[PDB]
Amino acid sequence: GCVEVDSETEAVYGMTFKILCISCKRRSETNAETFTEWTFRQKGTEEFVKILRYENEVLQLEEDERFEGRVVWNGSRGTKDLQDLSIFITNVTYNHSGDYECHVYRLLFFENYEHNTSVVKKIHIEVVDKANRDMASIVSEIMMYVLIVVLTIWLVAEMIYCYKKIAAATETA
Amino acid sequence: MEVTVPATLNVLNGSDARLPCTFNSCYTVNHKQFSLNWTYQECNNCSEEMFLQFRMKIINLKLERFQDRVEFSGNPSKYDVSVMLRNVQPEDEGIYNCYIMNPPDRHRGHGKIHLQVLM
Amino acid sequence: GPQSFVHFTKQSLALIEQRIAERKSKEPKPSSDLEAGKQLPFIYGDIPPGMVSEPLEDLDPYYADKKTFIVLNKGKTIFRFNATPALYMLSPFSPLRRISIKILVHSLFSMLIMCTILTNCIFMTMNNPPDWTKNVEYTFTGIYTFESLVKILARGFCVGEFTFLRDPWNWLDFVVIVFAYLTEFVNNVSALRTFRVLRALKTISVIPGLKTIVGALIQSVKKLSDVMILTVFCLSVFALIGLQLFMGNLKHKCFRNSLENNETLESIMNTLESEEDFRKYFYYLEGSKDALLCGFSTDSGQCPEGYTCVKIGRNPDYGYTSFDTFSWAFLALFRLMTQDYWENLYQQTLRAAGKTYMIFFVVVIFLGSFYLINLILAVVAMAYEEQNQANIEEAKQPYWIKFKKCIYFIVMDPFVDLAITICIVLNTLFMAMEHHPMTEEFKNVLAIGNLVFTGIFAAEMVLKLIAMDPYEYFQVGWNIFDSLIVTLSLVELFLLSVLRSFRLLRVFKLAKSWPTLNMLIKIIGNSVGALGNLTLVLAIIVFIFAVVGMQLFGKSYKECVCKINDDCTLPRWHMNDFFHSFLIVFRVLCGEWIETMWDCMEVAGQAMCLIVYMMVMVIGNLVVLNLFLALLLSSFSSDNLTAIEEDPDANNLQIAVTRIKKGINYVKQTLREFILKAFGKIWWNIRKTCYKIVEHSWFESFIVLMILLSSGALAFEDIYIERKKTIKIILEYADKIFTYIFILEMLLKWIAYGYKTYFTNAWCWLDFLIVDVSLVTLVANTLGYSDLGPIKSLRTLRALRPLRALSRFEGMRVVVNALIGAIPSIMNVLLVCLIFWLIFSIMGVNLFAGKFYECINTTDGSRFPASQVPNRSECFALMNVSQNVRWKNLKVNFDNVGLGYLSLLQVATFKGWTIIMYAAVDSVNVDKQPKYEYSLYMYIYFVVFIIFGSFFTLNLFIGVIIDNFNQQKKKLGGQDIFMTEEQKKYYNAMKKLGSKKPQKPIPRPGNKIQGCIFDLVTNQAFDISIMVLICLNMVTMMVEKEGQSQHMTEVLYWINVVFIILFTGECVLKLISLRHYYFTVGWNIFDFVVVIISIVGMFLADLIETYFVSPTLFRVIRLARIGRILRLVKGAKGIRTLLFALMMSLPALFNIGLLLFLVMFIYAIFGMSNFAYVKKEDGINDMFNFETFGNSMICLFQITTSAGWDGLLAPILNSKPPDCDPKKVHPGSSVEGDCGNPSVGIFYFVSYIIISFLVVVNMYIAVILENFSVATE
Ligand SMILES: CC(C)CCC[C@@H](C)[C@H]1CC[C@H]2[C@@H]3CC=C4C[C@@H](OC(=O)CCC(=O)O)CC[C@]4(C)[C@H]3CC[C@]12C
Ligand SMILES: CC(C)CCC[C@@H](C)[C@H]1CC[C@H]2[C@@H]3CC=C4C[C@@H](OC(=O)CCC(=O)O)CC[C@]4(C)[C@H]3CC[C@]12C
Ligand SMILES: CC(C)CCC[C@@H](C)[C@H]1CC[C@H]2[C@@H]3CC=C4C[C@@H](OC(=O)CCC(=O)O)CC[C@]4(C)[C@H]3CC[C@]12C
Ligand SMILES: COC[C@@H](NC(C)=O)C(=O)NCc1ccccc1
Repeated sequence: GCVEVDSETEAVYGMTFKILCISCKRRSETNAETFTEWTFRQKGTEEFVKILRYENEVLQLEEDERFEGRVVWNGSRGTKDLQDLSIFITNVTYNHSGDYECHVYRLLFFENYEHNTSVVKKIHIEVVDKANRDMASIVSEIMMYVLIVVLTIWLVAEMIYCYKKIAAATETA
Repeated sequence: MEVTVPATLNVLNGSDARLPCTFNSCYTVNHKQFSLNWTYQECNNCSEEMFLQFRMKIINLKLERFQDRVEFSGNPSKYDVSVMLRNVQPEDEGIYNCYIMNPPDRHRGHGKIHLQVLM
Repeated sequence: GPQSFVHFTKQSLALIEQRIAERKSKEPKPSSDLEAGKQLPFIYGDIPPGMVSEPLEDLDPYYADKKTFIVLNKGKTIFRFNATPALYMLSPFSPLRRISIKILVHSLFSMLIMCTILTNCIFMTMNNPPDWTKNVEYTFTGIYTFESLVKILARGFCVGEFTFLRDPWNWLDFVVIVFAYLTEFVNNVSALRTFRVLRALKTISVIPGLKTIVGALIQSVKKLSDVMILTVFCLSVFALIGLQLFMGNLKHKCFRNSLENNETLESIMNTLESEEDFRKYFYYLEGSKDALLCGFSTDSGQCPEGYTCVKIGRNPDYGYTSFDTFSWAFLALFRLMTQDYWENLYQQTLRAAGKTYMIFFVVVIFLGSFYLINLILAVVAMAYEEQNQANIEEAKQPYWIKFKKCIYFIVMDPFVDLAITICIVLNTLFMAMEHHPMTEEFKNVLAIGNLVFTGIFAAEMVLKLIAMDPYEYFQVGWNIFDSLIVTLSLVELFLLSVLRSFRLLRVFKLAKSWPTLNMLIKIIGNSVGALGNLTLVLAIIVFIFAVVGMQLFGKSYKECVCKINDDCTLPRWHMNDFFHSFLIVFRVLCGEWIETMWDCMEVAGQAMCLIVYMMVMVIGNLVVLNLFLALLLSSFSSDNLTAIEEDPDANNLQIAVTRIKKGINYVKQTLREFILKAFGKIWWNIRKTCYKIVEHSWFESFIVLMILLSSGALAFEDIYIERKKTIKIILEYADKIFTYIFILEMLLKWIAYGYKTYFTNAWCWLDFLIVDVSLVTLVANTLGYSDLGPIKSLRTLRALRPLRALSRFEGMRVVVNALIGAIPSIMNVLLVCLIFWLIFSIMGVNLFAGKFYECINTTDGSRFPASQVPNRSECFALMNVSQNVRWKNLKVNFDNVGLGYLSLLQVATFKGWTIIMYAAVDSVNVDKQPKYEYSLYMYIYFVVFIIFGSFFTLNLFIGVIIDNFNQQKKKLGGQDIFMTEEQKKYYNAMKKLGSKKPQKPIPRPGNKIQGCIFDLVTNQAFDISIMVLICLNMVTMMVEKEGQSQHMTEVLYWINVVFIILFTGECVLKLISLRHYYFTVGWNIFDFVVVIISIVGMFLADLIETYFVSPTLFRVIRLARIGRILRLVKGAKGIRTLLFALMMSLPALFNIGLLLFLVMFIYAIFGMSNFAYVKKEDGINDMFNFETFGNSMICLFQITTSAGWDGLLAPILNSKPPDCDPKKVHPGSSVEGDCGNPSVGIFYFVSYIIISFLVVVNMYIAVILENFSVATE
């Protein structure tokens, strides 16, 4: 089902990047009508600015040289009940490093009852020129090789000791 | 629906007469839906006159022929829908009819009482 | 001697009076063989012609002192009357008494009475009888009066011994007569008729043998005192625990956050009355009668947005499902013990409380549901075996001859039998080729083949009749059976489905050459042969219960129908007529008694419904279990007597196969003849070093740790793993390390053992296969082809890694050895059962092929009334107009034989059978809209199947699996097969705890005071007083409930405090009196521990409820009070031995549970791999799914008992739209589609519920019955 995965915080200059904003409902059998507004506070600025709004399957990218022609919808499609609200930068630059906010405005439809709630998700993006390798990946590879080597040396040492003992006894008898 | 009424009721002149109409519907008597339709006819083939109803509250139409002597003596909450009358005259003699409809039940009851005035 | 036959004359009476005078002056035992109701000893020979039915002098010397005479009945049966005049008026020499005695002993009299009872039984089954039946009622009443009057005139009313009133059944007769008179004279009618039902119990009196059968049943139930006491005690303890834990939890509901008109929750609740009113303020799931349950914990159910969880309102299921009071908790725990619809309670409690509370249900489902049931079965088995041993001991104490001869040579040859067997098998396999979606040519070929086969069989009958005349033909049961089958087939040809299906019964002809298909026929024959009386008693009891229920509750069901059905029409199950009353009783016997009992109570009162239902369950289950055990033991013991040799006259099939093999050998020899005529000292040490290493404990323990680590690493691959990228990376690298380690271990084991020794070993083969799969996947991933279809699918086999622990763990190895050794007989009986169920599957296909289709409204899922949309053409014309209409079909139906097999499995396990039954009884025809109970009497098909294929098969199965274990035990040498060598020593040492002699009395102290404190502590009075105090404490625990006032809470707290101080005082007295000898007794140190934990728990609860805040921890800590009442076992010898049996069986159940948990783990991993994205439907919801290890384990534990497996399987049978969406996109994951895999799902669930039955039932029973026979010595 719906899993709220977080976004990455590292885009490489000149390539594409997808900013994740998944917000699932408490109960998946309900009905709703969601729309979202994305805001952006560039690294080096102090005010959050609205960049786009997506409602009723139509994306309205607010005029903005920085994101003009460089963003496309990448979330849930063909419905008014959006649980994935991700956008996609088709050409990263240095004007795309900063704090993003993904406001979700959901309207649940119940039996003789309407609930209008709201969610806000913040994504911090830093743009780099070369994709850094994950520290977890590096450490895990190092530990894997170290453990393999250690186990092999232990086994071979035990082998050699046992062989010397066995051959000694065999020659003694 | 089952309704328990006396076929013939005999009362002395000038005495107070209580008409026994009762029912034993399985469901509870929701006062918001219970329906009553008491009627009187001087004869079986005679026409029937509305004189005491129950839509949401006990309502008495106070027909001229009964004056203000007709009241309610029972309670739906307790499956008694009887009728109480004062000082019966020689003209009240006739036939009395309770019609009941207690939802969510569907069958419609019918309790008929023949009131007779004695010397 | 025959001269003992002399008439009873007045002189004889005077002499007998003189003898009683002699007895009075005197102031032994009657001959058992000479008692009334039995036949004469043959020493008396024949009866003189002028002697039968006359008052003959007493033939017993025991009664020679007493006034008593005898009558003899044409048929050699003796009755013992009384020589006192009847009613102080009628002498034994009077015409009235003479004629009445003649009548009474006459057999026509009894036959007429039995016929009258059987006709009155037919008349009892009429919800509203016609007006004229009063004449027949008076006829029956008068016949009963004539019978009773004849009996009274024959043998007095109550004047001494051997009088009408003396016999208990004469009481019943009198009660019936006076009640029949009183009801008429007075004329609640329901009670009067329910008492009129008692006439059916006279069948037991009139029909021979039923009296002895009922006496045997009563003697059997007399032996269950200890078991019932233990069951009540255990259910009470579990009810107290559940009441402590879940008090009021089922009243939780999701309530509107935003309230208009400045309303409040109390103001709202004071007004609502209807479900429509409630649905506006609480969250209801679509098409549900109860508000959705929520919880305050993190793992409980989650309310939607804009709703909040609040404890208010009523409990679910009309309010009958709760733990709010001890009575309701007791009902819930009894429902759990019987395992009737317990999965609903499981899910509701988990949703309301938290998924961590499945431990309660696990403990209850094993310690109570299974163990107590097996105790009941074992005790009944021991009663029936002891009753059988007693019975056995008592028993021990011109031109025509040419053609006749020719055809006799032609049609009696062995090859004819083999040919006919082949023809029967071909015919059955040919008729198993029918399906709902068949073509016209296929129908034609099926008809042609059926005609050919019936012609062959008819010709064979004609030939086997002309060869040898009918006078010898009809002397064989098989011959007459074939004649009936073939003549019925010809009748079918001249004229249906049923007649066509009756040909299926020819399959039983293989029983001659199939040893384990003759066992089934022997079981079925015994059910109506030796145990005919037991089956008759069962039928009579079921009829009586059906009539009683109908009479008591039919009017209620008809009147208060809107309390149980929204449409105000009779529900599917009711007691308004005899057929539905019988169906309810049969369902209760099958084991479903709560869902119908809820409606019973709703319409007709808790007291009446509970009393009747409990009576029905207890008595019916007692009788059914007695019959089941009698059949099992008779078939699997009495049949073994070596009556005749093994096929002394070789079967025709045996002779034919012998001839065939001889011919094959002859041909082989001739062909061979024809063709021959026509034409290093260091390597040895290395192997020693590897052997020494791989045989070292350190190495074994390291490898076991690695197996456990790799096994556990599979449980982290939920759907949420994308949120744990660090764990993802770590797990990939750990996988690589594990593969390396296991490859190295395999290489070492090679170099050590040798290729031959390694590859002649199944454990080594399994390990090698697992590492081969791992190596293949690793290499493919390294080469980058990590997404080539089958290679991706091969990654799911990583779920088999846990299997490497079987060879490591000795207990699991022992249990799997037992299973492996018992596997051949399992296969035998499985084949027999498949063949038996093929008949039912084919018949069901013929009955219901393609008739379950219906036109539904997809929004509501409600079938359109057959007035509009009577057929599929109109359904399609309606879809072309509307939009939410569909011509749907049941997912498990009888469209072909495989689906029939699945439907029959669901019907036999009683899971999901109701949907199939409803569709079947509604079925009209093919391409016709179903109607309500149009084919009402199709319920008989399922009744007959449930009887035969789900009772007798279960007889055969259990019987054979239990011998295969007894044979294994005997082969090993009388050694336990489920216990390891290290456990055998513990078991032997433990057996001495149940047989130690009493120890010497603890010496009196020295002091005068301490010594006076000694005398008291050592008294039966002291012991009884302590027991009574424990009982009173248990009562005070029971009295508590939910919503009790603060006054009651405080007064209960203080009572419990006083109880605590009293128990501490008695413990301290014991301590000072016994000095240091106090701790030499296990019960003493248990009491000391219980006292300490009681004090500590009291203080801890006080602190937690004051200095802290934690309701869950408070409730859990308050469970220390159960230890005070667990002490009742100390004095109860009856249940102490049963608990000793449990503690003896624990070691083997541990191994079995270990193996079961490993199997569950493997299946859970497979489920997470496969069914994680199936659509939420039926039994798959937001809280019970395969999206996580915990959820999968919860589901698998639920269906280990075969509960709801149909509901879990239903979503997985979706495979194409509009059932599923193949291209669905799941946020936060790359998987696509929410369809299921029908084949993988079917295999998964069937295999699981199969492995389940071979461990939870055949092995758990085997172990518990094994240890019950020890404790009882
Ligand atoms: C009627 C149709 C539906 C049969 C379809 C199944 C058949 C193709 C096969 C499968 C199982 C077979 C049976 C499996 C085992 C046996 C037992 C075999 O005899 C023994 O094993 C005797 C052993 C002994 O005497 O110790 C004779 C053949 C028979 C009946 C086989 C007969 C042919 C069967 C029914
Ligand atoms: C699953 C597929 C891909 C692999 C091939 C099928 C295996 C399941 C088969 C192939 C060879 C079989 C093995 C061949 C030889 C043996 C030794 C055999 O015992 C002996 O021959 C020892 C001497 C004796 O028992 O008297 C026990 C079964 C076993 C392990 C067999 C078990 C089943 C095996 C592993
Ligand atoms: C070995 C067999 C005989 C036992 C298991 C199956 C039987 C119990 C089945 C087979 C054929 C069935 C019958 C086939 C047809 C019908 C018609 C059906 O009624 C209708 O079709 C309705 C007619 C109408 O309302 O117009 C009711 C069930 C009944 C009697 C069935 C009763 C149950 C039977 C005897
Ligand atoms: C007391 O009966 C329990 C009854 N379980 C249910 C829910 O009915 C049972 O016998 N399960 C054992 C079993 C296991 C697997 C397949 C069939 C039966």
